[PDB]
Amino acid sequence: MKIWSKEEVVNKLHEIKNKGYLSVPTDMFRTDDGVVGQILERQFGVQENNITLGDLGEFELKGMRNRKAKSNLTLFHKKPVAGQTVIQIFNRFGYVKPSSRNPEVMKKKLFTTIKGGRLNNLGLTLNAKHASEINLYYQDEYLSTWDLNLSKIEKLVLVFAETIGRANSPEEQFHFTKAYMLTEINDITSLINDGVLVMDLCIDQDLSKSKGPHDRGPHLRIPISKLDKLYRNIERLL
DNA sequence: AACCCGGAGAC
DNA sequence: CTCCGGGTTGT
Ligand SMILES: [Ca+2]
Ligand SMILES: [Ca+2]
Ligand SMILES: [Cl-]
Repeated sequence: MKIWSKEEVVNKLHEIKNKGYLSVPTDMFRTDDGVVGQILERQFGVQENNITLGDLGEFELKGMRNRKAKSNLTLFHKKPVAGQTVIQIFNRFGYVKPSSRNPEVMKKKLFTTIKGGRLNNLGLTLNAKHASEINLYYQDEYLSTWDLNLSKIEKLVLVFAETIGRANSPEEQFHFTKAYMLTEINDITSLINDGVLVMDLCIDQDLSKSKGPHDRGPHLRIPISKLDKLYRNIERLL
């Protein structure tokens, strides 16, 4: 694994911007929201996930399309350590509905954003006692507990891309034009409790093709507009 | 299995 | 806010 110096990241970010719009290789294309991230990784020579460390060594690398209305940033994924499993939560709270991409395919889905301070429409909420005890409740009923390790996101390099071409098409292209270094991470108990940090469940199942469920892992996420509540220091790199 | 890479529109 | 995907890695 290469450990990128801060200066090497800055230099590389300028080189990347200077390349203009980058294309999706034919063999990479898979009708995939995440392709912006795959393209950005390739530019940093990131060849596989590393279990211990952020992608760049000291920093975790994240790419995002610069949408006017911007989806949350996914920080990382983690299964609950105790209580109900994600498949058990899916069994109970999932709902049957056509695929949003392909209306002719019937799915069972649980795509839900769960947060502290409020019950969502499915009755789900979070509370945290410590960072290693984040609990999922359905109403006043305890379900599960997460023990989250924040180590990999202590420092981020977040890079925004402009796009041309249809979203998730083979012709989609990406110009990385802005980037930020985020550091001095805050304790997350209050951020969970106050609904700044959220947890998305992203499980579905292709019933039409008689397939098993696909649990994409509980996603810890945060709106881009609230990054200043998670990190005390945000520095423009590009 | 349990992580990885990320999205949309309504009001 | 409700609601939404594509993968590989580890057993
Ligand atoms: Ca990674
Ligand atoms: Ca990354
Ligand atoms: Cl689980």
